[PDB]
Amino acid sequence: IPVERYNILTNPDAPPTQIQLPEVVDLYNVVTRYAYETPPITAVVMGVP
Amino acid sequence: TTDPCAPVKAFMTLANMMVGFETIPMDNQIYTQSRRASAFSTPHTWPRC
Repeated sequence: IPVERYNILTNPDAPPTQIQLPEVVDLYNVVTRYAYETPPITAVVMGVP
Repeated sequence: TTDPCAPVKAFMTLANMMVGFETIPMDNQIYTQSRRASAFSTPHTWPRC
């Protein structure tokens, strides 16, 4: 199993956000995940008068 | 009514009716004297004049 991919799991000294982009693709990293919403502008700013 | 800003609405209703005949100074250049008195519902919208 390629240890050079799984850097975050096989190296205890590695920080969690640590990638090497040209050489390998690492197959396992931290990824962020959002929960933003995109409502319509006519529903977020009103202009009721 | 028990809203925290009744007198600013009481003033700006007459100012809205009065625009074109009497004027008042302001703080910025974004807003105009014919801004509706519904919109003055939070104390950061009180006029310095």
